[PDB]
Amino acid sequence: RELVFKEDGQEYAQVIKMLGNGRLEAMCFDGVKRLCHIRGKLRKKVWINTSDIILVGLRDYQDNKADVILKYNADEARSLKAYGELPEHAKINETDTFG
RNA sequence: GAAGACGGUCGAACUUGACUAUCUAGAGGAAGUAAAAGUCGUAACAAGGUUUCCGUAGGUGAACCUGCGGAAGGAUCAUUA
Repeated sequence: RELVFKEDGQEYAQVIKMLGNGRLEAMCFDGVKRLCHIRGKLRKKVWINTSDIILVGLRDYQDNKADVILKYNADEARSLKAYGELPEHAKINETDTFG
């Protein structure tokens, strides 16, 4: 509904391996692998898929854990990409809902 | 009557070896437990769709199946001269 951007302690990541036990692996836009955690509103109200644009929170004393906040589906994700936040090597690969 | 010496006894300890109680690393690999969403299939609970279970043996990705002998914790307390 609204375009909210990243802040201090938050960034964007791409889901690489979709696991169980309410956690997943996401590749952050800084160049490090992290074990993210599914938020309490993100278990069943929304469904997180692979290769999607998500909001990932930083951890200030350990640097191998994270947690996920939001999810951008198609148009706000491509509008955020048009603004410029990521290295251009990463590929969207047309992330949206299929038919 | 001192130092010293042979022999005997008690005897700490040393060197060559074995046994030995506990702790700390260890490639390799099989296990158990706690995690809201991974994959395959549906074994069990209603006759769960092949009734379940026990002992033994073989089989197969996985739950699992089959042969032999028992149990009712069975869906039968009973089927007529």
